[PDB]
Amino acid sequence: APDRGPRLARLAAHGHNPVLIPHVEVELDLVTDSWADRADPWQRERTRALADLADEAGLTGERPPELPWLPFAHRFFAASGRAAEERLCRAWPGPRGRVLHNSAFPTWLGTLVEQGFDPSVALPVAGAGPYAADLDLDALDVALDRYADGVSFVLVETATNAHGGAPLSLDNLRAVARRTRARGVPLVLDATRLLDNALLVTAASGRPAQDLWQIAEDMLGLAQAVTFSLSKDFGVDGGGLVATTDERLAERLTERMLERGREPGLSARRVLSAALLHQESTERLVTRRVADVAAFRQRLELGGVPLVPGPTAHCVLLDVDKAAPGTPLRHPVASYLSWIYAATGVRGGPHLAPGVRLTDGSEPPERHLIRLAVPLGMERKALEGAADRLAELVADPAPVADLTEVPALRVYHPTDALPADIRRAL
Amino acid sequence: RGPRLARLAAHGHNPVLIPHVEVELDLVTDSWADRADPWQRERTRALADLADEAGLTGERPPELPWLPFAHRFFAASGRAAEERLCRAWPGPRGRVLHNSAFPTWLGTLVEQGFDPSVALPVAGAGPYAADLDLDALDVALDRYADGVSFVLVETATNAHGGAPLSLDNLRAVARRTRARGVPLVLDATRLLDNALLVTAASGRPAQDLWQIAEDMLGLAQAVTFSLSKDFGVDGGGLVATTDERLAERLTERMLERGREPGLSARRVLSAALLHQESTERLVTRRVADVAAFRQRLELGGVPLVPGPTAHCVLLDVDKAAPGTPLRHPVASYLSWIYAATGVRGGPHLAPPERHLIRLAVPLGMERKALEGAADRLAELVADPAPVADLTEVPALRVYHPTDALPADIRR
Ligand SMILES: [K+]
Ligand SMILES: [K+]
Ligand SMILES: [K+]
Ligand SMILES: [K+]
Ligand SMILES: [K+]
Ligand SMILES: [K+]
Repeated sequence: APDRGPRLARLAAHGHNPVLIPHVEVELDLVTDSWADRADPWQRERTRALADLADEAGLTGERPPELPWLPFAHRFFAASGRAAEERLCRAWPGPRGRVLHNSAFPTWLGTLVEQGFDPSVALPVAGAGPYAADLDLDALDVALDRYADGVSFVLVETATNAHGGAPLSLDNLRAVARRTRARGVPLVLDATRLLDNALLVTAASGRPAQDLWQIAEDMLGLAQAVTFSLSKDFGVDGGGLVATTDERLAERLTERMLERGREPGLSARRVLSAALLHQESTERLVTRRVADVAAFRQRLELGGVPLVPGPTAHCVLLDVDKAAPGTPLRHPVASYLSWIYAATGVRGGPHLAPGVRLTDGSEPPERHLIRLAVPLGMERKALEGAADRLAELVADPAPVADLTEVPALRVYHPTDALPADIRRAL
Repeated sequence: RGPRLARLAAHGHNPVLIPHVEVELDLVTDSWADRADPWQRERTRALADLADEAGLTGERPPELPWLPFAHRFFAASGRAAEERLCRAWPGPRGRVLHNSAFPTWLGTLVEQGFDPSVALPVAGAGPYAADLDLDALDVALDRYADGVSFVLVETATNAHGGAPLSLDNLRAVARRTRARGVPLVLDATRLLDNALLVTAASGRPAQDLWQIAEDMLGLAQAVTFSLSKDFGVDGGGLVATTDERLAERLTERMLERGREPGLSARRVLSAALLHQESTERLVTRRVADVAAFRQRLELGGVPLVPGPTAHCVLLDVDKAAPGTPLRHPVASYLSWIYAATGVRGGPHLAPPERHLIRLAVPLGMERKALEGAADRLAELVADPAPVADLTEVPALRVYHPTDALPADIRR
């Protein structure tokens, strides 16, 4: 990869943490699939296409359209997924107790605490196999019943990011919903990547990709409320959605919208409306992304890059402990992220622990994992080139530079070239 | 600028930590023992040729017309020479009064049982700003009567920015030490530069520096040199004395522990001390190049401590970066200078607190390199952009740019 020198200067300007480099300066950004954090060239053409569709259908943008695949009478736009989470949590009518979740996205956890809920109980998952994100149904039973009458809702994120985008099966989600329904506990989905999960289920069942909508509607129908970040599956530059069957929750969501107004802006809402309605292009984009994740995975695995096994929706997890086996690094993920970026121009991000305790309250052993995420619209050829460079890097015998942290957005410095007294101090 | 920023970040945002060979223009020191500039190899070859032609043995420093000492000893470095002198000292060990001598002396004196806690003040202004305050010297000699092992004077004193002491002042100092029977020791590492500055101030030709140097050296009972500042050699030191008892102890220790540095180096040192013509040429050029560097910096509006000086200029950070506040002004400005210009200076903290950067010029450097450096420094001073603030990460500190630190990490 050319231009190592400029990348080393970029690392130096950003505390040797490639996550802090501006997206537009990164050669191949795989830190996130969120279009809200990206400005790739294909995003402009997509906005133009959706704005044209909005004009042709006379979409107003006033409120979310009725959608054949979304079985909810009460639908609300938000500025982002995390704003949609805030709207739901603020509007929640019932008493505020625990929220049991399958290691939900970190934006949820702060919002839940701020709004008076207790998200300290994370639900464990299968952790291996074809549906590695399946909830452990016995542990779900234990938590629901431990905390009988003290659980506000169960929150399930499909294609769970904390579990590397592994899918949960429709059978598993129906089993979760039988348990919540039996107890009168609401089920809430974080459906940001539910279409990718629905596609993975169709594919594991030997079914055409176009069946994803049937499975998706089945999954959505199990929930009493859902939230979406729209910028992961729907090819839009930002935006969120809340939907519910619960009349009381809907009343409170509506009254808050009256106090504060609708978000995002009208032109953006017309584009979100077009995206939600135009199933053919959401289907196209999602199917290609999942397929290109699998192609990227295969190119990596056949090049000897060790990965957490799939299948997965939107990303692969590179296992640094296996990729750099004899290299004792003080901060393995941080050092390897900087090393990958310097050598290849590919930017990944750190993958945090799911935060699920063992039987005895202990923490599971530490994992050193890098997430490489694939946005809708990315070219397979770019990913195959990236996999080839990553495989060359893993095959290279040079030692990885051992970064020291200044006591995902931490700052580091190399210790190699400093005096012995200073380096020992640091 | 890109590659320099990467280099700065790999060395704790402290240009003093970068290896000398990786610095574009190194002005951190004039010492050849800390440098490997291209001209050094050719100089060594020329001196080795001279040693061969003259059949020098390297066994002892040669007799020199300007060095009035019968007892002369090589050492591995200036600081080793200081150690040899202090270890051999036969007299009772008490206070050493010094004119803010080089830091290697202070540690060596303490380790050898001497007390260097009393520094002698200097004039600070006037024709010779580094001249010793003679009334203060008298007070100190009377206050510490019978408890002073020696008075230590460093010419062209680095702590005072390389300003010269006059021959008249050194004679007045030595008359006072003689009157009390207290030996005078000189750190003569840059005595030749001091002698040249005195010839200039007296309207005398530069070739008279050897006569002034001999006049100065002849006042002292013992002298030490780091040879790598004035003699165009890659390392080495010299101790000399008139004192028979000190000489016997230096000799005894040399017989127990052996001569230093190695023989080949000692022959090159001997050739350098003997070949006055090239030392005169290099020292005269260096002092003149400092003066030219100074003038060009002045022409560009770069604020400097006034001269004339031997081996360096002191850049005044308080005047060069007036305006918004820096937690570590010298460190931030050193980083700023290096990033923008490729010039590496060093901190000068020698004696309300002054923020000064030392830009030192080794023998052999080209004037065109200095004039280019001054022009780049002039442009940097003319730049209105605020200097990036640095935060220290807990001498020779490591830093991180303050704006890059999250609020948690800062606290
Ligand atoms: K993101
Ligand atoms: K847009
Ligand atoms: K967002
Ligand atoms: K250089
Ligand atoms: K040399
Ligand atoms: K001679």
